[PDB]
Amino acid sequence: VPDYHEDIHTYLREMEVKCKPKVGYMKKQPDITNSMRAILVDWLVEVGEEYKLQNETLHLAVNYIDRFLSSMSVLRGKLQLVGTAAMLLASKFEEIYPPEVAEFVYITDDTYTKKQVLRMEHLVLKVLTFDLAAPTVNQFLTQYFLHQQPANCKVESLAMFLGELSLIDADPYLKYLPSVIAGAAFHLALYTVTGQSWPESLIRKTGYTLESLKPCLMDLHQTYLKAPQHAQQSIREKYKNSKYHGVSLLNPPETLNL
Amino acid sequence: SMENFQKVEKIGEGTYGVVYKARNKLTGEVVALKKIRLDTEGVPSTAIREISLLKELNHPNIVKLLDVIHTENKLYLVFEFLHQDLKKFMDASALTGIPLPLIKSYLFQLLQGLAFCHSHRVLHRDLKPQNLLINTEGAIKLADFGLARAFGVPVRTYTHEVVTLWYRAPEILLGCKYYSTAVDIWSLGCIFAEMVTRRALFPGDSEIDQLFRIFRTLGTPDEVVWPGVTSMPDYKPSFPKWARQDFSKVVPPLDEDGRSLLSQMLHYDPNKRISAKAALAHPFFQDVTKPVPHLRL
Ligand SMILES: NC(=O)c1ccc(-c2ccc(-c3cc(NCc4cccnc4)n4ncc(Br)c4n3)cc2)cc1
Ligand SMILES: [Mg+2]
Repeated sequence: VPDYHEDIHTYLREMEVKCKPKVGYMKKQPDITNSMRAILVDWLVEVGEEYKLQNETLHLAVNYIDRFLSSMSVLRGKLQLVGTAAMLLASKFEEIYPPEVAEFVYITDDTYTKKQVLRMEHLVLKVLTFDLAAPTVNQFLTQYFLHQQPANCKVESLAMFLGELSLIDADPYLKYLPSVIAGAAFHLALYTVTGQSWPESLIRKTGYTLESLKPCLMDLHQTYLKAPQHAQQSIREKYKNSKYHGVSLLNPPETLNL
Repeated sequence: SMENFQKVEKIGEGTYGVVYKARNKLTGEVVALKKIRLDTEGVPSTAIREISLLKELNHPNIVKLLDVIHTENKLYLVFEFLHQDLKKFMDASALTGIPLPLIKSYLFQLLQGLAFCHSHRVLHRDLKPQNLLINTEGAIKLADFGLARAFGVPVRTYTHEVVTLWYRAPEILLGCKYYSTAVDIWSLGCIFAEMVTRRALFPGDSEIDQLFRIFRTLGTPDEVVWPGVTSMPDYKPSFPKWARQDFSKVVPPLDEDGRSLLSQMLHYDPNKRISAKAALAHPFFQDVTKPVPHLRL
């Protein structure tokens, strides 16, 4: 819809600041850690794969979790309950056919009741004040993909893969905005596959250069290189599939040359 | 929490829940209360979509969400109150008709509200006279975002069922993988014609009936008028090939500028179909004012 592409981009850039979680919230959580969050997000990747959910839905749920935990202290035994209600809310927002409540109870391995999941749904809504239409890494990526000459499916899937990996690790990715991470991921994918760089037209569109993307791009390069050794492996397994052109099997570059 | 509100009467039922006229006891403000019972499956996706999207969309031609009251048992949405809906207004205007300055004004305002929706990545997907609300001061507003959704750029495949049959775009009927902002324009085009004639432009009772009615008015589309049409999932080579009728006969009272705008709103190809934003600058609107409705509401 070329009549609104600029208006939408501008609006998403405004909303992503307003929807940004608190950067240092984990320091303030007495019972949970970055490592425990990493386990939850990886589990949500599996649930998404199990029920054939959109990648958008997964990105939305993670945003809801991070915003919830920005103000609400949660014990380790209740973290999975927050995650389940968040994923249920994201499914209701984003999916044509969301899985029913019973199905979300089943995948918790009977840890929680139907009543508990429903009560948590209601609480997450109160805490987020029903503000669920948040911009994601995904929403920026698909706009950035339109600037390919020409369109490359390996580039697209590898950018989606890298953006997904950023969801796992609160340190350091909580400090970067969705549009910046999408920038880092798009350049890194485009460089790995074709040798090309962050294009001139996206500089005009976004205001971002390689210079401004450098810090996020430096972290994301390191996450990419160290991906086979990471404790959490569901994203790598997911992106082995031909649906995503087996992009996780590609070799990361050794240097970026910035 | 509901203590300061006094219900007056039931207004009706939309996509989900029930709408009541009410009065704020303290401020005096007349409101509309949308009651949802959670007697199940949690909060419905329709309520989740309407609330989140409307909290973003502050505009004079979009019905204002004032508050959300969230009890253990019930969920109440507090809306601004409007006096009448466009359908009931068109029925009451049967004898006198609707004055052309009022039709022009209403269309201009509706295109403003729609342009705002689309600029904020929101598709309404249920535009029809019932969902268009009017006050005594001459305002018209988009209402019921229960079937609305937040879209991405470019679009994915979304729900197929969408839009009440009479106002449903041909790309939905022919089962295109992707639809976008153009579906809302199609619906408004239908409503534009309906404001002039005071009867629905394409009143079909099935999907195939709806298409054939559209074809008899605009001509059966080919690859020349709409590239890719013959390859669409629900296109049939056996479709009768009707000629496009003179556009001055579709809506006879309409002037040259009116007819020009309507044709662009009812263009077969979604890409060629005029945007709400671009339609605001159409010569039809050169002499637009904002008159009050000619009838007590
Ligand atoms: N055929 C259908 O599916 C159908 C039928 C009726 C309706 C319907 C639902 C609600 C309303 C309505 C009507 C009014 N106002 C018109 C009105 C006022 C007083 C008495 N009667 C109508 N408001 N005002 C705020 C709000 Br939120 C609101 N909502 C109008 C029509 C929708 C779909
Ligand atoms: Mg801690």
